[PDB]
Amino acid sequence: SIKTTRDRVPTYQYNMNFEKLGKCIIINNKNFDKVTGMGVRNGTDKDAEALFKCFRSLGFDVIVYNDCSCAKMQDLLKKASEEDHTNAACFACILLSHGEENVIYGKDGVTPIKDLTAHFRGDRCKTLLEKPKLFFIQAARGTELDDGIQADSGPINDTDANPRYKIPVEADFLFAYSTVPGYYSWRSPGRGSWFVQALCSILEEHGKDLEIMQILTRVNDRVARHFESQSDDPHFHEKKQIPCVVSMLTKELYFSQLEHHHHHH
Amino acid sequence: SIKTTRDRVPTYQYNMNFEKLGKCIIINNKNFDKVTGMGVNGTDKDAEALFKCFRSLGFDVIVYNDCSCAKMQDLLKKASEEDHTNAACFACILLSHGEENVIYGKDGVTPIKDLTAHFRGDRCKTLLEKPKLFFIQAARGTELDDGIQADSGPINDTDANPRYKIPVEADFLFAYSTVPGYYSWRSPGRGSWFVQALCSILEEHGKDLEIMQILTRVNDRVARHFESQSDDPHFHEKKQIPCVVSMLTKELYFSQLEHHHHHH
Repeated sequence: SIKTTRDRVPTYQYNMNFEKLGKCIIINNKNFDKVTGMGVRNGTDKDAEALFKCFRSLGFDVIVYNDCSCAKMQDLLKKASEEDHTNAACFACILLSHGEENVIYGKDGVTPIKDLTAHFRGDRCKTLLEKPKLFFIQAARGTELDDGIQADSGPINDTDANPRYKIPVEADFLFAYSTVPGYYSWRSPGRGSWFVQALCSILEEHGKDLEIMQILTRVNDRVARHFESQSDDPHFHEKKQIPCVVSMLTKELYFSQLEHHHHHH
Repeated sequence: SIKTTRDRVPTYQYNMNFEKLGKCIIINNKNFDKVTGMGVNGTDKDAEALFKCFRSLGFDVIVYNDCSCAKMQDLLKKASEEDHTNAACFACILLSHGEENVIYGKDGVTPIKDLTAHFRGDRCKTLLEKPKLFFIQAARGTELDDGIQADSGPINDTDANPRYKIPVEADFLFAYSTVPGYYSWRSPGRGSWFVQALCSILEEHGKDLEIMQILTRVNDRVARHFESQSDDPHFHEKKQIPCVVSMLTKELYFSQLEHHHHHH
């Protein structure tokens, strides 16, 4: 049919009618131990700060945790799952650190995303069932030492035997991964990552009128446009990156209910 | 408040003004070589439903059957070698046995990362900035085990990290489904839930809903097949759900943008 706008709409959206939108954990890891070999994540602060203001505006009970250790990160995530979200619309976790294969970097070493998400896997955490659990991740690979002076180094193979490369496809889970780096500066003043900046800019302008997928998509195109334009300075170009969205959502996500938000004096 | 000019067209949709909607390759694998240890039912119904569905959607569908890994890898490549300039988008549906980051051909297994890689921008420039949809139905294969009484039942894994199974590039969209077929006791194949869901929801809203909307509805549709139909905490169907990976940079609508350009 043509031009059809007259119907109840709808039972196709996640229910937001709750005392609170939900909690938003923001793990902002900028400094990693030497035993790690990872460099300082500049701008991660700008990011985190931007994410804080942004998600807070959406109505998230956000808390920022910095330089968390694998044990710490795992700890708080498990604690959050431990809580009662009966009067919450959803949950959101944001990770800002170095990224490898299926794992995020902690203050000390590396911890698999699988674990962080485990705490909510199906059965666990019944108070969040039927509700979205959002994971926004920004974990690019390390900048390394870039060759330079030849030093003494050697990889060691000895762990507590606990491989976790699965990140199970559970319902009502959404992931917005980003491997797009950002540190092409001399003094490294930190101007924030493209992804974060996009995710924030767009979110704090359509986070109340657009559905999650719409936003995330615009963020994608936004970040995309960066690899379609110049990067200044000759022979200084980078390989194209693009955020990734994995959605196991079963409804439309809207950080609103009805009407608009009051901003008038 | 950050920008006040109002330029929303909204030019946030993939331009569908083309001669054709695009090609839709359907690889329907139903029979495999015994060496693969893989079994044969219901896929033909799925293929038929898809072909019809995507056809009425406007696609130019082509159905392949019982393909080898070479053939699967081959035809997909040639396809990226064609000129898609007159096409709005591209679609490929794979129906076969699944394993980790690999899909089964008739004679073996081949990584889906290779099947799709063929359309990466710098390999298929005629589809640059154009949606490349990949719908996949590849549940893990197995034989119906039921006889001697045991204290343990079936066991599986949920290993699925879309990175080594997707060529993370702009305008790529994947809808994986590892849900089996079940009903392998006496009742014939009725088609996978995912496929039926997709087609069904596509018939009714294929030209009025945005792809993610459609796909999300399919997720829920498929998900509802695990309400709470059980008696004792032991004999129950393992809850499963399809996974949607999007690298799309615009909203995808299978219809044509009507008369616009009119705002004050």
